Amino acid sequence: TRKESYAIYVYKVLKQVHPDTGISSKAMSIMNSFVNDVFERIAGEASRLAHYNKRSTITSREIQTAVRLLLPGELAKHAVSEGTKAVTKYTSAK
Amino acid sequence: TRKESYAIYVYKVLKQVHPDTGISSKAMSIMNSFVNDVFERIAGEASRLAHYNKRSTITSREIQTAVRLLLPGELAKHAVSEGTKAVTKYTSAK
Amino acid sequence: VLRDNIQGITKPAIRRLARRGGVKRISGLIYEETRGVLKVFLENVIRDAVTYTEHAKRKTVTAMDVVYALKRQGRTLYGFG
Amino acid sequence: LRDNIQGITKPAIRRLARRGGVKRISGLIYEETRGVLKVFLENVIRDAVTYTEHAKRKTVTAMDVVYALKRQGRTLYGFGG
Amino acid sequence: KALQKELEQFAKLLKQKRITLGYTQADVGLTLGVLFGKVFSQTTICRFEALQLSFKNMCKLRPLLQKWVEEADNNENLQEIENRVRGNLENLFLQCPKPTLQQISHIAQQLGLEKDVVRVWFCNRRQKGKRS
Amino acid sequence: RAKAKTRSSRAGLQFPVGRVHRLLRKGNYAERVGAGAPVYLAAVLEYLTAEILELAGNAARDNKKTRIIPRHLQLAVRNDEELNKLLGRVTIAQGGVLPNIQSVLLPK
Amino acid sequence: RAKAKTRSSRAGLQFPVGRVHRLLRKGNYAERVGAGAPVYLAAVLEYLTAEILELAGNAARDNKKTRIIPRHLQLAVRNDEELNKLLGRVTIAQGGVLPNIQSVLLPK
Amino acid sequence: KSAPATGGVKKPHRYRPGTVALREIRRYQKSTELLIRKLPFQRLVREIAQDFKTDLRFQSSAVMALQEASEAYLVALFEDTNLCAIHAKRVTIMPKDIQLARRIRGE
Amino acid sequence: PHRYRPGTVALREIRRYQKSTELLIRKLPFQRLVREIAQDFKTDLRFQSSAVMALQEASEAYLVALFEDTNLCAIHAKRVTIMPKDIQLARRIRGER
DNA sequence: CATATGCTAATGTGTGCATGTGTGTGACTATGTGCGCATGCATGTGCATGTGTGTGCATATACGTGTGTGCATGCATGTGCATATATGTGTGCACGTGTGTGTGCATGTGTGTGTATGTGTATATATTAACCTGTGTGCATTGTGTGCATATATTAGCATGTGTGCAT
DNA sequence: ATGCACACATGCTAATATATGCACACAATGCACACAGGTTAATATATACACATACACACACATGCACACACACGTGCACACATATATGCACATGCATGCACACACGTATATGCACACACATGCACATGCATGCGCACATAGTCACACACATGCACACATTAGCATATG
Repeated sequence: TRKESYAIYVYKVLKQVHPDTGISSKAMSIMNSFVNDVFERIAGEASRLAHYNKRSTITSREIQTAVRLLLPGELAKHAVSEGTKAVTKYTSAK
Repeated sequence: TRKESYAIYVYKVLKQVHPDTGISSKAMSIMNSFVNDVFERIAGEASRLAHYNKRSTITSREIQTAVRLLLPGELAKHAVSEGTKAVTKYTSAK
Repeated sequence: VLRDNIQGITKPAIRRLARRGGVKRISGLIYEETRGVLKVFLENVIRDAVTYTEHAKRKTVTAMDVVYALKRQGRTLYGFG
Repeated sequence: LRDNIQGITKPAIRRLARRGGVKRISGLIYEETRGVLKVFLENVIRDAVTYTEHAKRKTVTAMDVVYALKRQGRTLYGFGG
Repeated sequence: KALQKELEQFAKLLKQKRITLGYTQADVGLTLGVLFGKVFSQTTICRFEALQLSFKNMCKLRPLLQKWVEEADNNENLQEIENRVRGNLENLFLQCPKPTLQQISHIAQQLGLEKDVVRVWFCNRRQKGKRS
Repeated sequence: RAKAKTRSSRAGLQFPVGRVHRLLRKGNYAERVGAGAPVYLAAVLEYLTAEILELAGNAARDNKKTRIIPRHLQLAVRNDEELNKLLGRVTIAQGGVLPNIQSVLLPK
Repeated sequence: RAKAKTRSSRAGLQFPVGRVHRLLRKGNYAERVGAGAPVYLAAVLEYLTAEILELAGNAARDNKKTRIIPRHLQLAVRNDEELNKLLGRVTIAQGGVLPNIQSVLLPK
Repeated sequence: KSAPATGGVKKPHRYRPGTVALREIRRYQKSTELLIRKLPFQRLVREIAQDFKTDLRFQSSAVMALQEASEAYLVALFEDTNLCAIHAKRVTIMPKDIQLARRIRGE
Repeated sequence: PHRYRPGTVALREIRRYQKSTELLIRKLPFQRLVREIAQDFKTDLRFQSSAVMALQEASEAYLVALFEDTNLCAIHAKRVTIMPKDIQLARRIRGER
């Protein structure tokens, strides 16, 4: 059947940052592993944050707090900025 | 309000193993923390096991495999024996 | 609160901690080094605990915030909830 | 399959030490390294086989090994997880 | 400088203590030997008390005598308890001023003298002949 | 109807089977929870509690104490190989350390 | 209906917002997921991917390569302090190590 | 001059270096109480926290948990540091011992 | 006959193997070892080739990191040759004991 | 017998030459690097397609806001005394040096085992479809667990004896 | 072997932290009931294993030796120990605020379900970049030969101190 992965999105990002640079299949697998790992870490932290506060929904606030908990200083600041900007643009465009 | 803990059940277990031995409040708090920690570890491992195998139910099989993964050898064997015995008695009585 | 409270971790206290660790002889440069290490450790835990406190929209750091921060760092602590 | 630990030869252990930046190696290193690798492989393979049993399979997959490594705090990238 | 007069004063007082303690100069050398190990001959003590020795030697023997006079005052009882060879060697000179060790051994065996004694005497013969 | 009896008594356990089931259901672990899973988990938790409590009671008796304190729990955990492995990254408050002096530091 | 616009294009993102939302829903994290949570998470994942890919592309360009291989990802991660902290317990397959010889081992 | 010999011998005698250290090792490995004074540690915690949020409050049990964790961390680090010092055929722990222990631990 | 002094080609190999990324253990003996170890847990066990490759990658990464820590322990003791006690110390500090 | 002399064995201080050792500066030798040319497979582009996501209402409910309450935190005040600190001393530990040995490195050689290719078979993994049993939902019943008070046994604080180990 | 300092053992009081009890309320249980996830039987295919072959490179073994390490020794200074003084921690109260929690209402929002399309994935070539190989440049390593330094020994240059005999 169909095995979903992040390969096409990673390729789009790579073309955004390095239009003339390709990527090998093993490197693509490593990038897919990295995306899944970071997703699992952030989602687990946000789930625990919702549980600690007796909340049943995971919102962008929980994601922001999980990102701050899991990421080192400058990475956390820049990731929080990107997430906030994306959420603002999304709600501005419904 | 009411705060739930394992203190009374830990006390019953203590009275069975050591009928004439008490426990301090700090030691009871530590026992509560230990029970919660082991519960969270086992339940998280069982949840991951269910997700890996494309299942939506946590069954006693997932719990048994999580116990085998998380507990060291002899502890794991005795815990598996206790859990199997309890499930067998529960099914035979209901 | 105050300023420069790392000196409050005195040389005798560091010596007692080293004795509990089974250390027989301590060089004079250890204490300062120890202080730095402690500060780093605390800076990593408190920063996380406050983050938890900030998420709950509280102004008081609770024992549970510290416990969650310690668990987040792989240093789970029993006896405080 | 009997006594396959000696298949981890002296030159292979020396190459592994060179990648680790080691310049000089005592003659007793090789047996200790074989024991260390044997223990590591026991732990990982035991967890991977447990994952294989839970799936009711008879083939150890790459995902079983990846999950076993992740459970031990040794996350590996590049094999589907 | 004034070390000369300080040595002289010390030596006069040393003579006074030696005469007061009833010790002969040979006995002084014996005491120095049994308390330090470097026994000195009574000629050295004579030349000291008369201030005949050289300045470097003067300073060199100052400390030993200082220690002896500062220590012996406590208890005394336990502390108390050839020409033909010359002529032959001169005959051996006037022909070979600096003989080899091979000849030196023969000379030593001939006149019954120790090898080191003959060697040092040969060196001093050369020395006094090179004076002039 | 019939006189209600807890699932803990049905399973012959002291730990609360119903509470474990509720904690599994509301803990966001899976969409569904089987009937035998809370029983198995409660039995395992009770067994581990019993092991640690019996070792800690032995440690308290060795100290002529009738009440278990955090020191006894720490001694029981650290003196047991498998329990020490299970709680390797765990700090027990007011537990102290095992008495251990390296032989090189002992007097000659 | 109007023309169907993907939520990723609405949020200005390359990573799939809908897939992230579905994975959050079926991942057993909470019984409800907010509308902005998958958007925030997808944006964060895209940012981290972009950082790593930019560093790895620079590493590949340094080695006169047009294609990123695991070695370039390893060099990018380990040479960046923050990424190295984030991935400190992660092994990258076929990544090798960083060239490092202790100065005491060098000839004098 | 005067006379040699002379006493001056510092009669006062004491315990040998390391005997009291071993006694303190046994004493503090037997006990469980906190080895850092509570008030200075609380002041240090508040001063460190003031850099993250202004006008923070602390539960007493929060500071107690912080102190328990900090002392456990430091004692374990000192055990590792002692192992490193003994490895170098010494009995005195030095800052390089702490640095090596923290490097190996992954800190 | 030319002879390099001790430690020269050792440093050459350090540079060579820190420049490369290929597996350093032979694949077939490692596969035999993996199957031999897995026999003690099950009989008639089959392995995906990618599973054995993942095991080898993890094993070599673990051993290389251990050798780095062991080298640090050896240098700490003012030596340049790693010894079994260095490995034991590194594993004890790491908590792998 | 004990001092003063003349005199010369004996040692002691200094050059220094000559020899031996260690060092330093640049030919052979080996090895890693950098183009240059040719190949293969592996990456990237282009299509069917079917599955998952977007759209649209309709419903439920979780959470955010607002009010009121009581705990509990921070601050100030006061206390004795246990602890920290600065000082002086001496010891034994760390470090530096020197050395001898044997262990480990560099190298050469013969081989046998790993590697890559190729094949085929069976075993097992994955997929599909019917079904049925176990689990979620909802609601009434109520029995268990928790919070708030008592009552007490255990633990903590001293005072003398008791070995117990250290150090001269 | 004896003296001294320290941790422990028996014993007695005192309190505070634990064990037990009673009331209420909330979550566990019991009972239908619906439904979908999981089970099971059959089947199609993927792929792992087992064998077979040739080849060549890496491994194993033996050799020669260099330098790293373990041991020994000397030393100086850094740190342990003891002491006298003073600081500030611990305790203990008491007060006021402020903030964390409870509770309730009511809406914004997440879910649910059905449909429709377009996005992502499997499959298919196409080509071009990474790899492989032979040549040549190109960096570094290691004697080599020499040069400089340092020892020592040893020769030779001064001082030194004891003998035989002279005084006395």
